Amino acid sequence: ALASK
Amino acid sequence: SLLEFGKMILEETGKLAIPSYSSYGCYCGGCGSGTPKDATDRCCFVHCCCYGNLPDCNPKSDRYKYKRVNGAIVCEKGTSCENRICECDKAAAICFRQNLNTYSKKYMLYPDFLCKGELKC
Repeated sequence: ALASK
Repeated sequence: SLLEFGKMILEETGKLAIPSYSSYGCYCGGCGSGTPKDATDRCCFVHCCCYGNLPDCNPKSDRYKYKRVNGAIVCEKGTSCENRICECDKAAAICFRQNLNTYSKKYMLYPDFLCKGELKC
């Protein structure tokens, strides 16, 4: 998740 | 890029971008339309509006560098798009920090049909 929208 | 923004949010609020701010209210994540539900949601509305002033830039994928000067967020010199993107992200992070007190789990995974689409930036 962490790296996005 | 989303990488910098998500890190900025974590440092400021302690919450993770996803899933805390990825699908909150009507404007946090698939921001699109409706009337902002609360302060945090207004934070995203204005943030979405901030990216809107940069048509030829690419906020989601363009990376910028930034530092912390005693808790203070400082955008380092980069391209024009990078400087302006960082400024937009910086605002949202502060806005989020400013409305943590009224953040409501009641707004996580908020359904689409409940968004009364009409705020012009």
